[PDB]
Amino acid sequence: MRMDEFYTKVYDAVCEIPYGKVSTYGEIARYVGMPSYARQVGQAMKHLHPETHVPWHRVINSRGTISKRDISAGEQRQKDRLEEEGVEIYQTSLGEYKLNLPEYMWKP
DNA sequence: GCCATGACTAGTA
DNA sequence: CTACTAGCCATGG
Repeated sequence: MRMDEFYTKVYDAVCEIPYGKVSTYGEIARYVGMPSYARQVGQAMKHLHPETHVPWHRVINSRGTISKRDISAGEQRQKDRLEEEGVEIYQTSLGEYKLNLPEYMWKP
């Protein structure tokens, strides 16, 4: 499986995530038939162009929190987007954006 | 080949 | 709950 195919399938899957719901890097990786490619799913989101209509903001980590980038802008950009879709985000003693996974998890 | 990087994760302490 | 691990694997130099 070429990587250009992987990116396309990941993007396909992410576009399926319904407005107001979220999924997981690991889930999308399993959904497209590549259980060990959680990190690569992360790459796929990163490599996206900013003007994309792919809802990358709907893909969080298995712990139900927003992953931290090298910078801090992307993280913040995801929270704002999610809140704009009605997702209730709450912060942490450690300053981690977190949500109720079972409540917002997209279950195919 | 090497190695460092990095939007990950199930497991363990 | 947090923190740190091994396993993980494409990417770029």
